Amino acid sequence: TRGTGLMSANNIIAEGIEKMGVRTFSQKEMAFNLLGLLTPEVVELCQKS
Amino acid sequence: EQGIELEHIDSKSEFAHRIMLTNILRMMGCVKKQKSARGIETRPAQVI
Amino acid sequence: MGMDLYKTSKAAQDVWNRADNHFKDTYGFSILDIVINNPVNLTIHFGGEKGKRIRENYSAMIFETIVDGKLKTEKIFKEI
Repeated sequence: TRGTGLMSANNIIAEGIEKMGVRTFSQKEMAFNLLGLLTPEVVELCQKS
Repeated sequence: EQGIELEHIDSKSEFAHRIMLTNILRMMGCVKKQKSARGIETRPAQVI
Repeated sequence: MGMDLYKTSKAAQDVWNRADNHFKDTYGFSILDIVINNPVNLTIHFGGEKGKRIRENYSAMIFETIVDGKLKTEKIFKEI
């Protein structure tokens, strides 16, 4: 991800990596993920294993 | 913590290890103790 | 009510327990935390396996009703 104070130093090669057939998320994009990880579907998937 | 290689490992890291690990544990080992008592065992806590 | 006694007669705690313990395991509520402190609202969690067992225990029941002679298979809990 990009803009956070963990990789922002590395922010300037993202464009370079995507060429290898990869995606780099905005934090708002990586936001969509773990929120979609609360979904009432999963929530069982963990309440089982 | 950046630029820290091995021989440069000291407190500031020994402090972090404890931020993430040895306190999240003690964190999670500190809600159950608040559930086990009240008997909550159908509304558990999903962890991320 | 009685909880003064539930501390005293083994024969009575042997009852209140056997009852609550069964509820908790079937519907998810002990009265020994009801009688002592009458709350205004009680929320039920349907957690993992036990939670499902119990939410169906709640939905496995029916308000049959004499209409048209129909033993009207009618839901007890509908928000469930």
